[PDB]
Amino acid sequence: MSAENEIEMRICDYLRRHGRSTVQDIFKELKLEKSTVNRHLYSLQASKQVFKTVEDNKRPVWDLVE
Repeated sequence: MSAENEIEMRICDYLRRHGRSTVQDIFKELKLEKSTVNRHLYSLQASKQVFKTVEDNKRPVWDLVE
């Protein structure tokens, strides 16, 4: 269990429990670094596991593809 897979799996599971979330909610409830979470969000987006939604006067939120 790669520690980078552990962070992505912890992240996916955060989104399962709470639904689409900002990078802020995520890194602070997983007690992780914002730059850590951001890294693995784009990694997970690349491997098509999470996806990002943007909106006017709103923060981007991530949720699970599947």
